[PDB]
Formats: sequence, structure tokens, C-alpha cells
Amino acid sequence: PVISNFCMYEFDNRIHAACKKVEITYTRYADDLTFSSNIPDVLKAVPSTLEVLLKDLFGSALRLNHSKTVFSSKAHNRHVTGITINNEETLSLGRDRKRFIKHLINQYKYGLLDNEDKAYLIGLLAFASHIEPSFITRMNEKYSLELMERLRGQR
DNA sequence: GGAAGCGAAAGTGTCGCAACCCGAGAGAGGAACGATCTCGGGTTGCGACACTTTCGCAACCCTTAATACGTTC
Repeated sequence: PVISNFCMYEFDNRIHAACKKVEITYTRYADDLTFSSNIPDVLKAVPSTLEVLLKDLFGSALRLNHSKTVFSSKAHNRHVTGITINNEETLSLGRDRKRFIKHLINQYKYGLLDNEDKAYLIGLLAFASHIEPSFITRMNEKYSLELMERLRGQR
């Protein structure tokens, strides 16, 4: 991990320098470059810059995956490395995963959840508390605080 | 990267069919010799197709891993 992070220090530096001037923010989760901007029609020129910079730096060894270059906007689904970005500009787990968690909690309410799926739900609710804290409060309202306390951590 | 099978893709040879040629022959006419149409091989050109070669998909996972619960690469 650290070797791969260092091998793209110059790539990250050049991309960030050339990308912040056009008002585009750039990140990389070590294999997955993310660009976003509030200015329309400026991201369409980024993949060519990425390709030419990769050729300049790594030659032919490192290259983009042209089948994995995805454009998106508020008209479509928006998720960055597993977290859905709402139309309200807030982080979320997505409607489908939040309904899945609701189904799991409802199953636990009636004692239809075995040990393995109970552990999976406690793990997923820890992750949900990390990503979307308001979901925990909403589930406390929906499924009562006592039931959530019995499932989640008690000490 | 690439077993083992197998099939795609492209190139090359081959082999049968058509088209023509060429000698032999019975004998039209009409009064003889041999016109003319056919029989039997033989040659060549051509194109469809069979055969030949190369490439590429992707087993396994090497001695050599860790094992609370969840996302991410």
C-alpha cells in the first residue's frame, strides 16, 4: 500500500495542481481517481489529461481503464468508493442498503435473526454509525431505543 | 503466465468441372470421294473447398494465509 501510494506521489501532485486551477477537486483511493466540479463541461477534458500524464510519467506500464471511466451528475446515481452522495449533498448508505438494514432490525425485533446475521447487522450498524450518524437516530425513533440498545453495544 | 481442449482467422494447395481442341470414323450427297456430326481422349483455367498454421481463452496457485463484526482497495 505505501509503495503504491508513493509511486503516484508525482502523479497526484501534478493532477491536483492542474485540476485545482479549473475548480475541480481530486482524490484517489489508490486505484480509483475521483474528480468533481460545480462547473459544467469541464470534466470531459480530464481523461485525456490523465492519459497524457500517465504516458509522461509511467510510460506504457500504467494506463487508465477506459471501460471504468464514468461520468455522473445529480440526474443519476452518485457514489464514491461505496458511499452514496445524496441530492442534498450529504453522505448516505443508499436507500437499498438502508432498507436492508431496516429489514434486518425488524427480523431481530421478532427473534427471526440467528447469531451470524445478528453479528453481521451489528457490524453494518457500526459502519452506518460511522458513515451516516443520523440513520442511527432514525432507527432509534422507528424501532425504539430499547431494542437498539439490546442489539448494539451495551456496557 | 497459460494445462488441455478447441475453435477463429488467415493462407495455401488441390481437385473436380467446364470449356475447348483435335484426331477417328461412319458415311450425305448423288454417282465419286468424303460433308458433317459425333466418340474418345487430352489439356488448361478456375474457383470452391479442404487442409495447414498460428493465436488465444484461462485449469491450477506453487512450501510460504489468517480466521471478533462491518464497509474500501
